[PDB]
Amino acid sequence: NLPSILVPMVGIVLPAIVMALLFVYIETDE
Amino acid sequence: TLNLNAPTPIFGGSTGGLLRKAEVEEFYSITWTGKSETVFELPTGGAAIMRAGENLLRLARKEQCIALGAQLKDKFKITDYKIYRVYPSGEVQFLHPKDGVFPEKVNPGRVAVGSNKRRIGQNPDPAKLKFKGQETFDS
Amino acid sequence: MVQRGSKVRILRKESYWYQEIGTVASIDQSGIKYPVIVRFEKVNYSNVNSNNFSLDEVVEVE
Amino acid sequence: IGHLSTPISNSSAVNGLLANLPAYRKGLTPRLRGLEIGMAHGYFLTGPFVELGPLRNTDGGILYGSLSAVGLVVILTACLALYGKANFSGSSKSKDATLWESGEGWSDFVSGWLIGGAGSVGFAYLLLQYI
Amino acid sequence: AHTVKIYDTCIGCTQCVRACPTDVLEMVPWDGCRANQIASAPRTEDCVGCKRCESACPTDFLSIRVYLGAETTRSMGLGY
Amino acid sequence: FSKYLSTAPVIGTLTAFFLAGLLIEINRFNPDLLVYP
Amino acid sequence: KIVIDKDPVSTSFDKWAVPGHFSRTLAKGPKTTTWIWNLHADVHDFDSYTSDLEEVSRKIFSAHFGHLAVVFIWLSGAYFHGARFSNYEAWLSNPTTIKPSAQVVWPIVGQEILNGDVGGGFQGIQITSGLFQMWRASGITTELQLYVTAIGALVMAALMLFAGWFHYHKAAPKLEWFQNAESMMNHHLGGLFGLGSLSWAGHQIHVSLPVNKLLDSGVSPQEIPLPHEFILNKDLIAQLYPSFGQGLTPFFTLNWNEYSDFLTFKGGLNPVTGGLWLSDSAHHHLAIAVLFIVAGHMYRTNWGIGHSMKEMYDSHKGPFTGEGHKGVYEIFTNSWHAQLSLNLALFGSLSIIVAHHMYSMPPYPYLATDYATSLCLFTHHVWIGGFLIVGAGAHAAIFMVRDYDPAQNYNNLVDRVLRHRDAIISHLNWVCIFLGFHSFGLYIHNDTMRALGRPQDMFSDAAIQLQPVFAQWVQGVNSAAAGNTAPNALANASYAFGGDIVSVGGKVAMMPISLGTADFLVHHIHAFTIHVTVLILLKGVLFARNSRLIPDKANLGFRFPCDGPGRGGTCQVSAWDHVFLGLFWMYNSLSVVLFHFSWKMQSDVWGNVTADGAVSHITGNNFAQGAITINGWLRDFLWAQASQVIQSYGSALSAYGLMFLGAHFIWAFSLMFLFSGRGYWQELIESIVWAHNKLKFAPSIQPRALSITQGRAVGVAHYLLGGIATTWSFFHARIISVG
Amino acid sequence: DVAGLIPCSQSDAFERRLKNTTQRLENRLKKYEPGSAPAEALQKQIDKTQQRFDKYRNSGLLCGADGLPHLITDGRWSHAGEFTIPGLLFLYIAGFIGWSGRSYLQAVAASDNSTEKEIIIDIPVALQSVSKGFVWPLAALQEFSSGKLTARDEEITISPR
Ligand code: CLA
Ligand code: CLA
Ligand code: CLA
Repeated sequence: NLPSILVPMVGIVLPAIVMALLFVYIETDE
Repeated sequence: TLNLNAPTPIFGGSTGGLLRKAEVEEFYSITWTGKSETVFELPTGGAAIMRAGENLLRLARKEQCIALGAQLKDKFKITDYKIYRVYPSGEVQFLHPKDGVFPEKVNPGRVAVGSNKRRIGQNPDPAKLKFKGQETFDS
Repeated sequence: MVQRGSKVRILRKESYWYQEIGTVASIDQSGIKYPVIVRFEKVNYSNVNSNNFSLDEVVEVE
Repeated sequence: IGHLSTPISNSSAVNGLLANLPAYRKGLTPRLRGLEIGMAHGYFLTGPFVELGPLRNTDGGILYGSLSAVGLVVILTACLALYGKANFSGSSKSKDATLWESGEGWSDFVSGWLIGGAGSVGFAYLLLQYI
Repeated sequence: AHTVKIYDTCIGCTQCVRACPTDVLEMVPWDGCRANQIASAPRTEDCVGCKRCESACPTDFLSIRVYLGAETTRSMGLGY
Repeated sequence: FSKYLSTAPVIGTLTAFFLAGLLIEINRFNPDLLVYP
Repeated sequence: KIVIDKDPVSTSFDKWAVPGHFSRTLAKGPKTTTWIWNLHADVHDFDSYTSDLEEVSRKIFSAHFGHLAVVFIWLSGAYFHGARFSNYEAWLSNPTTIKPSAQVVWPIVGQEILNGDVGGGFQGIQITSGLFQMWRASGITTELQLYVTAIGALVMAALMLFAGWFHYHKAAPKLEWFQNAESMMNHHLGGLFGLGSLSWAGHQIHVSLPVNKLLDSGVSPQEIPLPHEFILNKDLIAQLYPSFGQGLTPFFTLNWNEYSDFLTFKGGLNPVTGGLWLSDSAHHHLAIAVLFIVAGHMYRTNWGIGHSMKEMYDSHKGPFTGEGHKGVYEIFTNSWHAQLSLNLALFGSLSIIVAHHMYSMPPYPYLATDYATSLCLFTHHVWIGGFLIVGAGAHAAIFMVRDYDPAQNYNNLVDRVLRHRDAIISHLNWVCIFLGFHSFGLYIHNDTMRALGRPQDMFSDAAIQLQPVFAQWVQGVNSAAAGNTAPNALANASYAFGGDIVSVGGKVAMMPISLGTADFLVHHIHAFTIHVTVLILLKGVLFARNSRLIPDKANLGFRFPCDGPGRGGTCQVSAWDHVFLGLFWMYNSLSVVLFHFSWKMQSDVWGNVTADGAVSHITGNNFAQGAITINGWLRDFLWAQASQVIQSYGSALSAYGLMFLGAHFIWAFSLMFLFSGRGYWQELIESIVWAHNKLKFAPSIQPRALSITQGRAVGVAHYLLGGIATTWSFFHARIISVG
Repeated sequence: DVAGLIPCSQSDAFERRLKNTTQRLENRLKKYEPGSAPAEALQKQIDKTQQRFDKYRNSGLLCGADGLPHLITDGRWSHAGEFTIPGLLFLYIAGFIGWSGRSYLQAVAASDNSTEKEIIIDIPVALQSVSKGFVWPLAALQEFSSGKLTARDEEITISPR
């Protein structure tokens, strides 16, 4: 069932990855 | 020349002063000679005591070594103070008085950096420097 | 030429007193630029009443 | 000076816990001193989940409750490594070269934390659901 | 850092120089009369933008002007 | 003494007194002046 | 020693034409319109212009007499209106049904429905100030007695105002007289406080106790004898509590147990009237008399003996405190602002204790069951009590900028507080946030589990319980003290801790207020908002001189709007802005205390008791399972109990419904000033003073904007006026209807 | 008959207010003494509603289905007393407040120190200034035609551009 499996992926698990890699882009210096 | 270590005034206190920035970048110091044993409010809390001295105190920033001198000269009539900014972790020793004389007074040989030879309505318009790297307020 | 004790108008458009009446106080009769010391009836924001103007900046409503 | 002289600043009996915890300690390798942290924080984290949870009175409360405890630790070793990418850009060399000033062992701290952060977690689930 | 410009309407009153809390400004000899003085900003890297200076210029419209620019650790007044 | 009566707040209330004093007696006199009769 | 200057300033109406004659810059004339607001702020700011510590004190000693006058004028206004325009004489015949009414409205354009059918033979506004129960307690029976008090106050009103003239314009004292704090405490404890309660014991025994014991039997207001007749007639008084036949002779052989009849320790509620037994308050004020009189022979004067306070503070110093209280006596003789802050804190905090000790131990007959009044003296004195603490935080900060001296105060306690001021604030910062999460976040948890339909997951009594075990053990041990640890008390200190209920008429005087999970949940919100109001006010006092950010905040004054947009921005760095900020938090701190109190009483405590024996309360015990969520706080308290204030139209409550809208208006008006700034509203004058110059009539005083602080100060002054007068109108038109 | 309202001398709408005004107050007056002091405050009160309604029946008010007299400002002379005649009463007093300070601030600003004279309201000038404000519908007409009412736009201070 997509309603019982997708909403932790896109409510949590995909926000866990993008907000990681957003923060990872921020503090980077040359 | 800093003369570190010059004897600091007998203090013992102050949670509010010289934290971890001073051990990674750019702390400060101020030198003067106390002509009595009078007490003064620090920028941290208030007291130290002015020694005979050789009186040095590693303050936090530039603003605190300038505002101490404007508090020293009025209350205690001492215009001998000689601020610094430190060695290895800092940039330039002897930040004030930069000329040896006090730079509120005028003195031959100084440079007029940051003068615009106009009035401020006589500045160019920001409609006139569109996609041009010339600063609007700059000569 | 503008002498002391004259009523002016203001063409300094960057001022608060712009196009208002000022009764001048003095002229510095040496070469320092903007010499027209113009007292006003009205006071500005930061509480001054007089200001240096240019001789090219003052008029002779009289 | 910089600090203040109370009668209880820098007292011995609290410094004996301070300079002997497995983060300020002397000889431990950064693979290993992250284990003693991960063994520590993991064992209690399944405390709140199993007696304060959405289901508490089921088969079923310690089991599911303790999945979230290791389910929390995996968000922590993530947050440890994003601290590793952002504070240690190449582990830029600093004044002490601890585990904490200059990095040099951070993914050995991170991997050491996850061992007890799953190991101590289910050990309590052993000690709660059984025993 | 902030940009501090000094316009030619300065009357060498020295009020501005004595207002700066971080000693960013100084009076320098003027050549249009060789008797008066104009303010200068040789240390704009320490300007915090407090604007205490502009509050000291007596002239009807500032001879010294503070245009806020790039912020830095020094300009933000951080003791940390 | 009467120069104190000339100052701003005493005259900003005593003329506020009779002017509000005029509206209040005429309503007690002539109630409900809604339309011009 | 009493040393005086004789007439330093004479009686002239000539300085009345110059406003700002006290000052320097304002005794020259206005040039902008802010000079009016520059004037009217620093009028009673006495050390702003005066440098003379002796002369600045002589103004304060005079102005207090004038403030003593204006209360006496206001007191006579209560006492005068209590005779002519009140139903007081009718109310003493029947205290249960007729509502206390004064301030009768004139018969004009439509406010004559505010003189509603209140009772007796009377038409007026039903009042809730409790003067009727304060005059019934005082022994007043006729309405002549209320008249002669008013003139008797008005002559004291005039005598106080002349005394302020006599002691500044005629006989000005000196500073060495002012600084004698030890002789001042001797008298103020002795004369004012010792002979205060003794004289009120001298009133209450000979006057109040006979005519209030008779009205419990209730023979008649007319058939009670006049209060002077109980001193003349020896037989008439000794009919009841017959110790006056023994006279003062048991009092003078130390056989004091013969006065076990009027000077007692009954200790409950008088069950006919619901108030405290006035026998006890006679023994109270007698014990307060001897305790305060022996408190007043303690400090040193010109007779050698006594404790001297400069000797006591020295040698109160320990190893964690360095110099201890060295020089702290030298503060409180040298700074009025340091005195006003400490005098204000324990004056407002005192009044919150008055609000707490008056609803749980109702002192007055027929004040307890009259729910119109027993509420309104809680919430008034609470409201006064928070404003004085904010004033205590203000003048504490004013002491730091202008009066505090680091030369005298080396290594002592003001030095060691200022030298650790981050450890105070940052631990205070943590306990603020910890309290907000674990009190308010327990409501947001409770909001969601009711919204998600999971009442097994919320924090309630039938749920995860958060039991207040400390406030139930304290409520236990105080309710089981009459007989164990207070044996001579008949019943307990109050019926609020434990015991049976009491009824007067058909309404409950007092019953044990119970503390469950919903009472634990609200008491930590009080603990949260008080700690934040501390945190705003404490940071304003401590960082008043300097900080890390600005090292010379002491030079910029107490009340300066900002240091500009430097360092990222320094808007509201001053100590005055901290007092400005704490005012809303004190508005937030207290308004939830009232919302706790006024809802807990209506649902659990107040209500109508059957003649069978049980109590059906007003809002019906909803505080248990309704008060744990915000929606229950919104529906079942705010939405539901405001049903009578907006339905007030066409009734005698219709002035309250206008104010309940009228305070909603002003509160909205204050948002205009807090959310905006100066440099917008200044440039709208420039287009408008253009237009008034355009038609050749422009004012020579050129208009300017308000100052930023005055923009801030008018934004908070209309906020509180809009917010409290909403609560003032809500609390009135709720409890007048259902009580 | 201009916006769908009966002239409410004939209306059942305006009359269904009068009964439940007088029945509310008689039920407030029933339990009183006929010789009491509130009783004349409840007998004269209904009379105050009685003079009001018999002022409204005669004036030709347009009352709707509610019984409330509504106002019609398109101004016709058939409904001119509602707004227009209290409009001319407003404007004639408004210029008296308009010209008085206008004639004052011309008369004190043409003196030595008018900044004080905004604080002190000078009866030697203010009674002199309302004397100019009494001819205000005639004075301003010969002040605009003589041009000394307004000023040109280089006399009035101009914010920069
Ligand atoms: C929109 C995405 C989303 C989803 C799908 C959920 C889902 C859940 N939340 Mg919610 N939550 C969310 C966003 C989300 N949350 C946000 C944004 C907030 C902040 C407002 C919250 C605040 C919140 C609180 C306070 C709580 C929850 C709880 C829960 C759980 C209730 C049922 C349960 O515990 O079964 C019982 C089953 C278990 C406890 C075990 C299930 C599997 C766990 C989660 C993982 C096991 C480890 C796994 C192998 C690896 C980690 C997973 C991770 C990497 C994604 C459910 C899993 C409750 C809870 O039980 O927390 C765990 C709870 O107390 N949530
Ligand atoms: C010692 C504290 C104290 C207390 C609890 C009382 C209590 C009472 N007074 Mg009394 N009174 C007192 C001292 C006290 N008095 C003093 C010192 C004076 C002279 C100023 C008076 C003059 C006086 C008059 C004229 C009248 C009363 C009346 C009353 C009763 C009404 C309710 C009330 O006043 O609120 C309770 C007040 C408080 C809880 C605050 C107490 C304030 C004092 C200054 C505290 C002193 C500090 C103390 C040593 C430590 C306690 C700290 C804190 C817990 C309070 C009540 C029994 C009225 C009455 O007769 O009712 C029938 C009345 O008309 N009192
Ligand atoms: C209702 C509006 C509101 C709220 C929520 C806040 C909140 C706060 N104020 Mg503020 N304040 C307000 C209005 C408000 N204020 C107004 C109108 C003023 C103008 C007078 C101020 C002026 C003011 C001052 C002067 C101060 C505060 C301080 C505080 C903080 C206090 C400590 C605390 O409780 O932390 C805990 C936080 C809360 C209780 C907020 C609610 C959090 C919920 C319950 C939990 C979050 C749920 C979930 C996890 C959220 C994320 C979900 C998502 C990621 C999926 C807190 C953040 C003080 C401060 O900073 O002290 C340290 C302080 O000194 N405020």
